[PDB]
Amino acid sequence: HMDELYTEDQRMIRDAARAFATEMLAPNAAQWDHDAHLPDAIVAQLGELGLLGMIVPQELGGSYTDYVAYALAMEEVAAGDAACATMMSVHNSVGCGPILGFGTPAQKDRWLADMAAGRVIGAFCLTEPHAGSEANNLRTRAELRDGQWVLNGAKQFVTNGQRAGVAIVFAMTDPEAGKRGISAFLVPTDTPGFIVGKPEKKMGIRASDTCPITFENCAIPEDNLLGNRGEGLKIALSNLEGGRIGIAAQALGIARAAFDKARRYAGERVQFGKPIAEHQAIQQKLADMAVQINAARLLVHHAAKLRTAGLPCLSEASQAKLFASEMAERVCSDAIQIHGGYGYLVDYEVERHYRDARITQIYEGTSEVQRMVIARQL
Amino acid sequence: HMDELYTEDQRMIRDAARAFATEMLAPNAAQWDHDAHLPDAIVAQLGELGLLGMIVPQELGGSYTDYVAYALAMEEVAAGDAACATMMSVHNSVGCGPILGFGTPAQKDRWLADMAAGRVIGAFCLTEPHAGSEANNLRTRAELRDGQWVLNGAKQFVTNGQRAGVAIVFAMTDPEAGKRGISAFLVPTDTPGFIVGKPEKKMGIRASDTCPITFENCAIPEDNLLGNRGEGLKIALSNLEGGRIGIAAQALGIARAAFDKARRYAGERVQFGKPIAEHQAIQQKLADMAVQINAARLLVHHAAKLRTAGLPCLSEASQAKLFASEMAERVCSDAIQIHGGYGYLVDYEVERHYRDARITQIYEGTSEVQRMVIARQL
Ligand SMILES: Cc1cc2c(cc1C)N(C[C@H](O)[C@H](O)[C@H](O)COP(=O)(O)OP(=O)(O)OC[C@H]1O[C@@H](n3cnc4c(N)ncnc43)[C@H](O)[C@@H]1O)c1[nH]c(=O)[nH]c(=O)c1N2
Ligand SMILES: Cc1cc2c(cc1C)N(C[C@H](O)[C@H](O)[C@H](O)COP(=O)(O)OP(=O)(O)OC[C@H]1O[C@@H](n3cnc4c(N)ncnc43)[C@H](O)[C@@H]1O)c1[nH]c(=O)[nH]c(=O)c1N2
Repeated sequence: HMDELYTEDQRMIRDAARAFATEMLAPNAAQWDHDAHLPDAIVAQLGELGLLGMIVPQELGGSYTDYVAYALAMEEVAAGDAACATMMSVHNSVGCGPILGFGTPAQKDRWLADMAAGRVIGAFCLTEPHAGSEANNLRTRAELRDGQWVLNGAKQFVTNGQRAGVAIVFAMTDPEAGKRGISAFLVPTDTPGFIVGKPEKKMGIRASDTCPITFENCAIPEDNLLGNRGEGLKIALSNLEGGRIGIAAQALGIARAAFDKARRYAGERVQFGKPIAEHQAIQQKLADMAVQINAARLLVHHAAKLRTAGLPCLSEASQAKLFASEMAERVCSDAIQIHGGYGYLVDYEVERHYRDARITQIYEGTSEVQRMVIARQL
Repeated sequence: HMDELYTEDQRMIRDAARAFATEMLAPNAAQWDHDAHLPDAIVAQLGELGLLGMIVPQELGGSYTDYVAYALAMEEVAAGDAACATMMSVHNSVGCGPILGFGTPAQKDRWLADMAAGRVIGAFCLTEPHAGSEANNLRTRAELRDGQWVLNGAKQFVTNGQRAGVAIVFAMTDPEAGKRGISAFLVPTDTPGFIVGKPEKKMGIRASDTCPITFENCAIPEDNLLGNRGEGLKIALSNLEGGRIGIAAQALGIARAAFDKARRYAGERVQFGKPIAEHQAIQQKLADMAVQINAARLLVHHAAKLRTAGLPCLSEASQAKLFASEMAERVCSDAIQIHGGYGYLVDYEVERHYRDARITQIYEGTSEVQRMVIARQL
């Protein structure tokens, strides 16, 4: 559709991601939604295929080419299964990213290759029960006691919380310094004191494990400090562009899957003597869905090209995320409507798309936060 | 809020419906959604309280006062549990209605009192796998053989399909007459040949049993013809005003429940140093939710007053249904957004409201059909 605008590598990566999604994700997404569980074997396949190392340079064991290819791979994965896309976005951007940005050679050597291959899935632990959008108002603490960082507190909504091998954890080390008193820590998820609760019950992306985690004298070595002491907030904000490009692409992929079901259904479902695709009201909906999907893709790819070249792109990534997420609810709602009563049945799957899409306006910065960011830079 | 505009009876009925919903529906709605099942004991309580006879005159065993009181009772029930509201709307309008409109004295004597008290729940069987919005294109047949109407065919999406004691069933009796060749039948649901399939798996109103029903030489007495032969289509269209007023009120009630959770959450959840109700963006959302809810209520009550006086009100009821259903998705989406990440969790219940609300744009005539009807009468 847009292909002559893509390099051969980008096309190749897009094609491999789609073949994997068509074969391994789309037929099983309904089952995983019902089970609220993603098989470990599927995660391992995303790993083997290089989809969990797309932000890490090849020389360090990853599969980075450019951010356009990542955005393309993410759209295809999301179109197959939204929960896999969540897993993938978080693991790439806020699992690998911070270690790549701020890890020492020893830390990178221990972690990057394994994470990039998906042998070790990463989690990012910043949000707390009382603190989401105001991400700097933290109450989990870390104090250096007996040559160890000892963490105490509680994190909320940890994506990959059960399956993660390592957690990037943000805790207050120097209370009197406020926003400049937070630090980042690498915490093996088998460390005594690292207590993972039951996955939350959610409306959608039900197979993406999302867990509360409690830290009860969670003791790690002194060298598991990530970055400099007090640098925690910078580090927590250092991968917003990749994070938003990824979720924007996830929104795009979910919307697209629902649109593809609706176009198909419309060309086959006859009502009042014609396929319903021929009724003006359906035509109109389909046209609007295509427009919004294409506009979202272009926004995402724009932000991705900027990021590839190391250019400023926070606003552009936040626009993509905002637009893609809000349109995906609309596209998915119309997809349901085009199916009539069948749209509301679990068997027709557009209802799952609608449920999964809705989370994209909330995480990776709420729509309200995206607006603040875009406006503040005008 | 609006109370001085209501009669004392209307207020009394509203108050009793709300007390019942607060006590018996709202605490259990989450459980019934999870079980995809409405207890028989709750249905029987809706019966005892008079909520299942609100369209039938008191002298015939019902509780009819006026349609405003029905609209008020429906909003309160829906605010407690959407699945109960579906059950109630369908039972009142297209269960009792057609027997009241078109039944003989013998048929009314056998059925009305029992249905009005909820001892016998009614189902309405018109839609077929190939025929929804084009409701006159029917293929289930009924042929008078050996002093019996013998029905053969298939109906789709029968609300109350498992729990119904009697079904109003629409079948082709005289093929050569087209739209004027359809007839209506009263079919005890224990009649051999009346084969109820498993409830459908749905995104929401999961506790409202919605079943495919197959008719395999389903044989009933000749006198179970409802109305005159060929009158079936008229009868199927004879309660559209009540049906739409009811679902409009259901949409209204669901939206209102979600709005009430969001206002409450907003006054208690602090973020960036203030209750979030004080942030302009939340204020704006809350204001818009109230406006849409109030406008929907006024549309519903307008249609209800007209119907009470026996005045033409198809357009007005279809406006109410269209507006209330489309706004309810928006109000429920904002309700989720106001809760942030908690909005997506099953425990906070606004996600169930959002799932339940979505069906109101589809059944009781899709939004597209509502628009046709309103436009054709300008
Ligand atoms: C499934 C899932 C997965 C994840 C996460 C959530 C969920 C649901 N998140 C947490 C997520 O980032 C978080 O939910 C959002 O930041 C929103 O914060 P709260 O949930 O605290 O709502 P919060 O209380 O921040 O917001 C409530 C509402 O108020 C609004 N609001 C708040 N402040 C405002 C202001 N100043 N002006 C206007 N409006 C304002 C918001 O827009 C929102 O609509 C996370 N976190 C993490 O650390 N690691 C992870 O892996 C994940 N993953
Ligand atoms: C939970 C539940 C419960 C019930 C029901 C459904 C569900 C999901 N209904 C069936 C319901 O009334 C039905 O789904 C709608 O009439 C829509 O019809 P279809 O599902 O066949 O879609 P249909 O094929 O009619 O429509 C598909 C889409 O095309 C659009 N469309 C169709 N014709 C068009 C035209 N000419 N111009 C523009 N757009 C057009 C529609 O707006 C819709 O968006 C029912 N029925 C019943 O008999 N008894 C019952 O108890 C219930 N209850």
